[PDB]
Amino acid sequence: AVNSKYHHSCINCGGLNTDERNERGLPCEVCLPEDSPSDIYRALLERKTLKEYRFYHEFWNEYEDFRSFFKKKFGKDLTGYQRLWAKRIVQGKSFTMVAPTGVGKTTFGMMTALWLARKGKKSALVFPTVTLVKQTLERLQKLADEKVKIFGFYSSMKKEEKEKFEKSFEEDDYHILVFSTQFVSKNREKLSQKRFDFVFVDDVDAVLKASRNIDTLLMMVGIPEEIIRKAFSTIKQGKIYERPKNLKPGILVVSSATAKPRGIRPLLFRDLLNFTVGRLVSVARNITHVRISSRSKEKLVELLEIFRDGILIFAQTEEEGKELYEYLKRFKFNVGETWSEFEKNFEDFKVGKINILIGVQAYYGKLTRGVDLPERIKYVIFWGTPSMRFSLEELIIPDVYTYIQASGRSSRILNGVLVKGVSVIFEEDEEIFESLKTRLLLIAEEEIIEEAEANWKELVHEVEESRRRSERELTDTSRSLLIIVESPTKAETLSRFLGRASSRKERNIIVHEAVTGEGVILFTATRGHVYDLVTKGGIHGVEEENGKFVPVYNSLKRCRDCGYQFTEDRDECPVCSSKNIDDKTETLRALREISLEADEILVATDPDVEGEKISWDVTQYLLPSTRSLRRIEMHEITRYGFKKARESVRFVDFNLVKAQIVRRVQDRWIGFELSGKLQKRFGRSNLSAGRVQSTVLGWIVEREEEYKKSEKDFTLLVLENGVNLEVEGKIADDVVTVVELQEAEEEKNPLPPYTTSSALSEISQKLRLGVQEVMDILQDLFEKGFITYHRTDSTRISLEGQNVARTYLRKIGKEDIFMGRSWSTEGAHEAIRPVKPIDARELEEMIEEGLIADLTKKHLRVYELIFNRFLASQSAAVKVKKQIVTVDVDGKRMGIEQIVEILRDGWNLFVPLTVSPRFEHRTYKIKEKKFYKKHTVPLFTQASIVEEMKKRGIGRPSTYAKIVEVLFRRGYVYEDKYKRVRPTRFGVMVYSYLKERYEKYVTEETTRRLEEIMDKVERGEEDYQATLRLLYEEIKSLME
Ligand SMILES: [Cl-]
Ligand SMILES: [Zn+2]
Ligand SMILES: [Zn+2]
Ligand SMILES: [Zn+2]
Repeated sequence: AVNSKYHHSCINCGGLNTDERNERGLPCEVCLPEDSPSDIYRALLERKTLKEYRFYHEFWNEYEDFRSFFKKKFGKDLTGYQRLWAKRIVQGKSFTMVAPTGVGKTTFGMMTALWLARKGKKSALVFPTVTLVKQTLERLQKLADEKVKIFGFYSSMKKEEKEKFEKSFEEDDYHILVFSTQFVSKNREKLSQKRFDFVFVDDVDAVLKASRNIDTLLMMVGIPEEIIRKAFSTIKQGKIYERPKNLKPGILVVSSATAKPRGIRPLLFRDLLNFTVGRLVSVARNITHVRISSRSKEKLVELLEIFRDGILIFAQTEEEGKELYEYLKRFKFNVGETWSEFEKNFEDFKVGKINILIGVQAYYGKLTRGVDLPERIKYVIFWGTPSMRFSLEELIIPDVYTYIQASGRSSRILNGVLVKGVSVIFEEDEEIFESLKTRLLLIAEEEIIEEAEANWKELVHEVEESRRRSERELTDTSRSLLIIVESPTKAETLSRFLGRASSRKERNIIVHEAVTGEGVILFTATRGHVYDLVTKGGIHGVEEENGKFVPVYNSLKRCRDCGYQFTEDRDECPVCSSKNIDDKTETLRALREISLEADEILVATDPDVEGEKISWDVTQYLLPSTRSLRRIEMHEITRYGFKKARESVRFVDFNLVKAQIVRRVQDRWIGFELSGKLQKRFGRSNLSAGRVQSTVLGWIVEREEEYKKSEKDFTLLVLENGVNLEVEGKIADDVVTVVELQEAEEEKNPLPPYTTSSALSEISQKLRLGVQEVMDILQDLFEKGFITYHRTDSTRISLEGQNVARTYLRKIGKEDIFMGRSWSTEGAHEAIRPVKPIDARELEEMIEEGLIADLTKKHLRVYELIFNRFLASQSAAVKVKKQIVTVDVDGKRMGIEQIVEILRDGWNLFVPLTVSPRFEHRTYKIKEKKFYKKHTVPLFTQASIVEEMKKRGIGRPSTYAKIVEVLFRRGYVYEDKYKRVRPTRFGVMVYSYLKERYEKYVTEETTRRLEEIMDKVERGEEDYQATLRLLYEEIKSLME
């Protein structure tokens, strides 16, 4: 622990508790002074301080009682899915059962109703078919005790049985009612006035047919009509409804959704019960993609003699399908078609009378999408790449989405085992194949291998082994995993490759649920930081106890209207008085309640110092609720990044946390003290936000004097059939004589890949953009899974990055110029590089075509520079011929070096290498003399300041862009026509006051030394408390 305090972290009183006790899982000193109690609940009870821990105590008791009852009557323990479902039942929550198909769904809801019946609560079970009503009734009465009241309603009942159901209904003398969806459709008003405690529906599509059916269920769980009218008016208006907290609804559970609720009516569940009817887009796929370079039927015949059984063939058009169906019928293949007798032929394929089925590639074709039997469909073959027609031209592009659907029919989660499938493409067109490969890489991150690198025997052995493992009864391994990030955009990228099935609205945040082979995966976004230092108390929010400093933190509040952020516990914004506050206290409370339901929790913030501090704040808060907390750092937001991050799962690195604390303290103490001294002088407030800001302003102010001092003389000479020459001073002669000419060969190496500083400088200069916007574009590209982590100080490139470079060069047929370079061996992160072998031109094509739609042209250009920078670093050295020409101008000898030829290509393909006209050993005439003055020391630009900051050891990748932009926001600097930064009159006299009284606390030497100290703290090489002592004495000198 880092010995800090948080203002709402106590799990029992909701008040202030220290860092250490939360880590140990204990309440604050006020609630329970004992460090090591036998039981926290009993100790709180004895001291008569038991306020909120009673809820968790009853929650675990209720869940354990539920699970105990399940094992007693079912005989088995709760699976991972049913473990999460049970933890929500005892909490009174309503949800959608997000899981693969199986008998575990109906059995759980049947067991849940029995458990509620044992508590005296009444339940209702709805089934699509009257047959399912009878079977579940049979399962109930076999297991239910004789005391339990179970009644049913279907069409073929006894006359006495129908009357005994109704009579038990009107007298309210029942515990479980088991009727079909037809009963709900025909008895809306009869159920509309009764309030049940649990409703289980097996088919959601029977209810989606009528909006009245949705309202009937909401009436059944105890929602007033006055609430429905306001909610329906809000959603039809396009907004989100807020519930009355005093409402006590029932429990609604949905089993499986075919996910076709086009109407707005299902969205009423999201606003009225905080759960989403799931559009189960399952991304759990394991498919090998192989391309065969021709459409030779002989190879197809040979391939089918290997695959033998369970084969689908997709033709582009019906005529091609008819030809293939006839061709394989003349040959002795058991084949069937789908375009005429779809129903009969597919059933023959299911049972085994047909080995091969032929269809047509439609985006939502019945064979392409409307079939689901992976246990039989093992191999999918495409007789041509599926394609679409894009815009009004005849331009033909691959239909990647149709390919993903058709190939996906061979792989899904079946009986808890994710089966393996094979997709084979017969494509003669190389360019169409290349277009599909990158499209599949962007969406599915799945490669396509060539024919010569595929072992058919091993692949089919893998296919049959996986299915034979799925068909036998499996031992459950499912776990419920929680993923916590801080950025909403990162969560959206996660939902694209994990697959958003359902979504829950938990107080201030939204939690999405997805199906994976390991079980259920939950993920949510924090929307920024959770804690920050309090403004008042002690030394500007830092207390002192036992000679050590304790930082005090409180939850962040962000006003949604004006955006002002503050830490004080206030109902309204202190600047604009609005009450539309993004309150992180509710975010923390939501995470604590989620931590109860999940088996495992992983914090996945950014992999830097700022992200690590956020991770510890969340983990220490969530520790009193669950002990299953760990940390993962993702360097790319992709499937590969998530897998690699989980493989390096670890605990919280406290050295990173302490580095953040000392960095924030330095800005707080130095800034507040300088702001106060500047407050009295120049009137305004918050004029200084750290030591680094003052130092950089000093560079800009003093640059004006030395820029003017450095004015030397130059003369522009344009020579006939030659380049322009800049010579010093006034040149009188009109003839330039070449006296020496040497021509040489060299191998020019490329520039290293981008770091945060180098990317900020080069991109800002070339795109005429400020360094703050470039940083934001870098952040978006990383958060959307296009580049590696953008806050980096290293040029290190891993073998995987080199592997990406080789893959692209192999694609473009220029594999020969590949040259793997690891660059630096030092560095926490890699350099800024693309994560997939896609260049900006292909990205722009898929943006113009709409495969992706949230990248602006500024994002494209920034990505283009990064991609070219990285591949230049991975390309072979360029061979060039140059010349060293010595010329005499006015008796002055001047040597010029210029590249004249490019003998061998290399990284010059990605970064252009300028050549110059060849020089001869003769005299040259001057056409024009452009006389002008240029200063030896040029002024500052935004790119140059960042470049100057790193070379001087000032600033960090997390601060470079921030430091520059703060000067503009304070009005200390401006930009002229040529985008040079220039100090304002206010900025000069602000720096003038500091440089004349407080140079010791502002000077560059102090800034660099403190930065190196804090970097040593980050590595754990210097003491955390000692560093704070040094900061205290420095500010205490000027405090008076
Ligand atoms: Cl065969
Ligand atoms: Zn307490
Ligand atoms: Zn053969
Ligand atoms: Zn406000």
